[PDB]
Amino acid sequence: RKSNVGGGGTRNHDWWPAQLRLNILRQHTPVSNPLDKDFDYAAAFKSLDYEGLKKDLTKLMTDSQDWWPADFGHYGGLFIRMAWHSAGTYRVTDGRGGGGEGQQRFAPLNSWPDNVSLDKARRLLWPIKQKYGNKISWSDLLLLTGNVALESMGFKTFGFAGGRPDTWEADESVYWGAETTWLGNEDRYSHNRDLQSPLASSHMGLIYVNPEGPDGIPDPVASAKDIRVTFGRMAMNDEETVALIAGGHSFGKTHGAGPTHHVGKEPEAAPIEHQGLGWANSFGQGKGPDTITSGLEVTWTPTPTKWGMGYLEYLYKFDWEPTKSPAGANQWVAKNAEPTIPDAYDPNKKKLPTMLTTDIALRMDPAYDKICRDYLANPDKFADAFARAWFKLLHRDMGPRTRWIGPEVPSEILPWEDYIPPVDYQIIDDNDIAALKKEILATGVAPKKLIFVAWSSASSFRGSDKRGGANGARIRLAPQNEWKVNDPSTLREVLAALESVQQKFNDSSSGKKVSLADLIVLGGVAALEQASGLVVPFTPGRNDATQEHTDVHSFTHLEPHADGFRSYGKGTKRVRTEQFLIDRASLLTLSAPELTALIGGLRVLEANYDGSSYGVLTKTPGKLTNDYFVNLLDTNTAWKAADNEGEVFIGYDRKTHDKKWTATRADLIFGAHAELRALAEVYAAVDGEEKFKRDFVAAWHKVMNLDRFDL
Amino acid sequence: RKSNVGGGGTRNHDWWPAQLRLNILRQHTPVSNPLDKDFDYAAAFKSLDYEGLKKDLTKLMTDSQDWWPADFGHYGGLFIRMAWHSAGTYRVTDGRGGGGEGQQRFAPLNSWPDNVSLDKARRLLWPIKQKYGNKISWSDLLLLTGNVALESMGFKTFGFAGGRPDTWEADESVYWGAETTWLGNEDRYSHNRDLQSPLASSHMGLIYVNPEGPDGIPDPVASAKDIRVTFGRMAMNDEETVALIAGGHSFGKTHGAGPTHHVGKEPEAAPIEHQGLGWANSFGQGKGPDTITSGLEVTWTPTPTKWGMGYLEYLYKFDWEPTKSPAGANQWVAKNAEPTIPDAYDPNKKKLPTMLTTDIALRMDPAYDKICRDYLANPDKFADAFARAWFKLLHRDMGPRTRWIGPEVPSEILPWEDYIPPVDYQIIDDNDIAALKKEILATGVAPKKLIFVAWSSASSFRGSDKRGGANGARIRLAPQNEWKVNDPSTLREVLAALESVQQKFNDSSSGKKVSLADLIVLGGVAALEQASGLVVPFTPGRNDATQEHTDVHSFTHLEPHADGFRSYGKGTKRVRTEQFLIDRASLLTLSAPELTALIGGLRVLEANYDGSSYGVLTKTPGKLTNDYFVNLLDTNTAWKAADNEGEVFIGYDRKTHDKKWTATRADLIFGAHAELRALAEVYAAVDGEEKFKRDFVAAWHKVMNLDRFDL
Ligand code: HEM
Ligand code: HEM
Ligand SMILES: [K+]
Ligand SMILES: [K+]
Repeated sequence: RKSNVGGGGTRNHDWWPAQLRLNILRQHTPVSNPLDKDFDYAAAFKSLDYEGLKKDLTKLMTDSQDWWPADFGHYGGLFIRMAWHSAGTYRVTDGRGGGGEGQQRFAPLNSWPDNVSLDKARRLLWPIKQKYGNKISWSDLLLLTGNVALESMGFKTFGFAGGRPDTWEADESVYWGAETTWLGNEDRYSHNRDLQSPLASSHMGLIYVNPEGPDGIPDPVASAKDIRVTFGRMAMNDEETVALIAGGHSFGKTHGAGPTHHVGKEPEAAPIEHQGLGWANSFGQGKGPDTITSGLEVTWTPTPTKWGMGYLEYLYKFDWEPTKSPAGANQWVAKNAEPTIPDAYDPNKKKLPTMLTTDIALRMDPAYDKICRDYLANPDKFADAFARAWFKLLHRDMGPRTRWIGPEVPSEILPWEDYIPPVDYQIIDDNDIAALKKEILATGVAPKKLIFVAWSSASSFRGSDKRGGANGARIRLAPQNEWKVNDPSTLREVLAALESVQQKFNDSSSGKKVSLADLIVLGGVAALEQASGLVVPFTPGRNDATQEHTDVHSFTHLEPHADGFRSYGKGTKRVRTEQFLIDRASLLTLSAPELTALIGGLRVLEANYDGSSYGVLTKTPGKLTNDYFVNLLDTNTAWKAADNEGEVFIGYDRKTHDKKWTATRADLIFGAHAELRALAEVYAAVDGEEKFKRDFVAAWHKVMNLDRFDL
Repeated sequence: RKSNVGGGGTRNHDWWPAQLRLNILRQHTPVSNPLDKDFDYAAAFKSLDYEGLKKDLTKLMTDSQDWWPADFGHYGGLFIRMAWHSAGTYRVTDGRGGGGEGQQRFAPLNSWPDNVSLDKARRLLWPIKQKYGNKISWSDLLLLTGNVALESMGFKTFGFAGGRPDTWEADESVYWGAETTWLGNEDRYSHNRDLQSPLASSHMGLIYVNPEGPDGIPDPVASAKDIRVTFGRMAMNDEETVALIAGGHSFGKTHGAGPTHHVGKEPEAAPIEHQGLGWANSFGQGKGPDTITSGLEVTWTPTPTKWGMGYLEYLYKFDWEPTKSPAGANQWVAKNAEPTIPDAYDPNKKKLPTMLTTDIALRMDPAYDKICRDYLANPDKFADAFARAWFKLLHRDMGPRTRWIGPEVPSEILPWEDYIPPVDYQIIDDNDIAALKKEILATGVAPKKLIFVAWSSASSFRGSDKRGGANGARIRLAPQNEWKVNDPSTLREVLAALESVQQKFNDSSSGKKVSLADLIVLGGVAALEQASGLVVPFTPGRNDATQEHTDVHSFTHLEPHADGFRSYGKGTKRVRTEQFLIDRASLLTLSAPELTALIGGLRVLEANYDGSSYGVLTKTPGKLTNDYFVNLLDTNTAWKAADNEGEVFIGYDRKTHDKKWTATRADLIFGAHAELRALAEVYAAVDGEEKFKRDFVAAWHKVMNLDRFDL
């Protein structure tokens, strides 16, 4: 804070709100990481006493600690929430969020309004995290603990893959909304509403929807529409939405034993003496039977520490009546019923059953209604589907099966995976590679295309959920075959040339074969050698995918609205074209220097979709040089907008005024922004030529392999 | 800006203004840097065509560019102003700011109200920067252009020294005040006020002082107070101060041909088309004879492009009257004077002698007054005074000679460089080291003392300007011997033991000799093994300093307010205790993992001044274990404050409730902060025992070698 010390004062974000920042290209550096330089987590995890650990959590499940006591002597209810919440922030839209980086430890997710009391949950595990050392990450353990909680209450699980490495910095690249007030929502919206992309929540500080109902209004069919969209954003359908909410609230209790005004400050504003614990409660004890968490006082089942079919049965057993909690919140009561649900602390005492508007949405919603009914008709199809949705939930952002590790990895290939079969033939060596480059260039396809269709294939990767890339060559499959930015016409010509080159090399020839995936990328490397005069690295082993394993609705999210690398699209009201470009480079895990080299080169090589003259700042296109940067930074050139929208520009001579260049904001920001201009200059110098060229080939080859977890 | 995408939305600094951030320990990493991993700038600068570059810069002086024309056919004064403004941010208070990391080209120094048109001056140097590749960096290129400018105009410089590497990110560890409005000053201050440490300027966005006068009030003796303190904070005394103002303002002019409403938006909020050129001016031609920078229309001497005495002669030839510039700013005109100075563009027009309020402050002040006369009565002294104080200005934030590269490095030693004479003797070999480690422990000085003192030597470093550290053993010289944080009673006992040991060895030996500085650092390593059972590295070659070469006045600024490492001091109203610890950590160039490992180890070895047991969380102290972390993260403990101010705390048995430990905010931040808690956890695992020890020994040596530029 503006404290007269290092770290204090007004900063650039204060003076220049609108200005572009390259922060997100500087995250998760080794400098912030404690572990040994050569430490590898996957190798460490594989050596974990995994069984030993599972037994210790089940021991913990009943090991009620006195500073945060166990409702019904069981922490399972507490630990299924923690993990629902770890994973439940994932959103398909941009693929950010999820449990995969253990960010719940950190702000803001540690101090969210929906994350009350999970700091204590998280703390109850420290004695185990301390026992198992580096072989278990917080990322993993927080989800595994959720799985052990179910198993220990008589619910069978579908499986569990580990291998999520821990992070050490709060992840600054996630857009949670612009509100600036918790629980707020007056912007993420503009019934009949449209939650803006990429958001998958109705309020700031909340996981999916509101339990009290929209804006806190107990209208369950209005709350149903919230749940269909938000869970839709998180990749979930209606069947899976019903299995999750039922199976979830089949265990547990809520904590609103009092007026919330009695709760204190969240972990990040809490006093230092509380050691990462916030929400200090003054209502009576503050913990145990007096706990105050969300303000609603509900318990859904007769057996909160044991699996059964209580939640659905009870929902279709009474008529429900809206009431209010002991803290003043919109909840539902049962029009009639001897206390069947038991108290958390009095064994003797029992109470009438009750519910949550959201839960009540499942009955009042036309569709859910039914699903809710097929599950009662089949208390099995529902045991299965919950485990299946539960595994999907926790591993939706991990990526390809290649990244999954552990004794309990499942063998059933699931539909949402984007599965690629592992190569079951002999891979191409050096002589076959050399022989294929020649054959690809010999077809007579213009090198510019090969290069364009190489990048389009590779550029799909978004390293956040790890989906997309050259592997599997889905570029030939829907929806990518008809994406406007892929140039379907040229996409198909190149692909047709590669199809023949393949049948030629696989045909009757014995032993080895080559995927269209390896050829698509190798065509690029073939073309790029010819154009750079340098050796370009190439790793084979990609395989081809089938449409079956290509969820056309899943992949439609990856299509970009704007793409600076390919000179596609324009900005919006709230986002400038340069803002997308960094958002894309962050997604491709590219550094700022990496980004700079890539644009300078892709341009000179004309990788512009449709094929326009934008930023092709060379008089010898198709030949890799640093002409782009020399020309960009030229002080004898000037730039005028050629459109009032301010998306296209025109470079002209300052003295003679003759026109020279067209360009897009994707091009001029490298002159305009100070820090990016500092990288342009290195490549634009007279010594910069050959260095840029190597860097381009490094950065090119990096992009080409982003999805190679099989290595 | 909070726009629906990666990069946007509300952040943790919005939700929690007061919350501690560790950004300043994740800076200047190598992921942001475009140069090869094997590039060494000092090596590249050594091979630069330095003379050839110099010729090209003289050629640049009189090579007017029609898009930003040269006043009087010479860009010299513009360039001097450039160089004075880059260097001009430096403050002794902490060492931050200055020319040393080329930080003018980045926000916010690039968009400061005091740096208008320095974007054009910078930009004018890009063809040259482009021609010398990376062999000449920006940091150095800006400063060297100042020297050549002077040399081109008949002035003999003292010397020049390169070796400054370039930065690639905006430096965010600098506090330039708390104001949120450009030129604001209400906060800094709180005719007889006090400018808060560590600022060295009167207004936010200005280099030192207001040219118009204190709050735009043309009051010469009030302006002189402002100048004294601001230049004293930037290390210059009155004799130097007067030489700098009188040297600079002996060349060129100022610019304010029209009202300042005619200038548009600074670069970081300028339009993209302008390409990081800001301050677009609608007045007339908007450049050349219609230039507007400050808004003052003054031209100091009759020869703006040739060194000579004009500045002081004219100041002392006429008597002055206040008037206003075409922009409406307070300047001064002479009474009864004939048009002597010349116009920058018309060679047949002349105007009246003009001056500035700050410049009038030099004749009015009775201290500055005399010095000006002294310089008027002695012209070759004034030259001397200026070339020295000019050299000082450009090389104050650079460090010790060892750092200073190039053909124009002076052979004469200056009174403020903090010179340590080179080692002219044979350094100790491993046999001597072993032998000497034994003779140090044989004195019977407690290891605690050897570890306290050894660290107190190293701890004094600062990367801001690279001053302090264990070389020279200035912990024995004033002021560091009388520093309360250094516990002077024990510092004496240690130093007396090492002096007799040094004597011994010393003379006893033949050909070889050992320095007191090395025996201090070597005391700690010999003590740290005994405590750890490991090998602690040691790099000899340090030498000792004499009081002569220790600038005490400058050294006072290095005394801490709070030392989190040694358990000293309390916060401030504006600054918490931990915030100092992070400021000091950054200044020591430590990563957050290095920081965490260092507290743990220092506490357990009882390295607390005076000897307080605050944070010594071990039942077996003097021994290196990870007991600090195990006992700080233990879930069965809780803390409460036990001081009249909440600095100290008491750890107690959450169950039995009896007292265990005493602690301080320096220690309780590793349990409070989410990010720092994550690092302490690594070292608190059962398999982090021997890992911690290593990392402590790696980082303890890292800190003991921060100032060893002789490598
Ligand atoms: C829109 C959907 C949902 C909403 C709005 C929601 C909201 C809530 C709220 C407010 C609580 C009370 C927790 C407290 O304050 O102490 C609760 C409890 C719980 N929810 Fe959900 N929930 C949803 C779906 C689910 C799902 C899908 C699962 C699991 C897959 C789940 C698992 C739990 C568990 C285990 C508890 C018990 C908390 C405890 O005992 O500490 N919920 N839920
Ligand atoms: C309190 C101290 C000083 C203040 C407040 C100050 C302020 C100013 C101002 C307002 C201008 C006019 C710039 C414009 O409007 O374009 C100016 C010009 C100039 N100052 Fe200073 N100055 C100070 C000291 C110095 C020093 C120490 C140097 C060099 C050692 C220097 C070098 C220059 C030069 C070269 C120019 C002319 C720039 C040109 O011709 O374009 N000044 N100064
Ligand atoms: K992720
Ligand atoms: K510096």
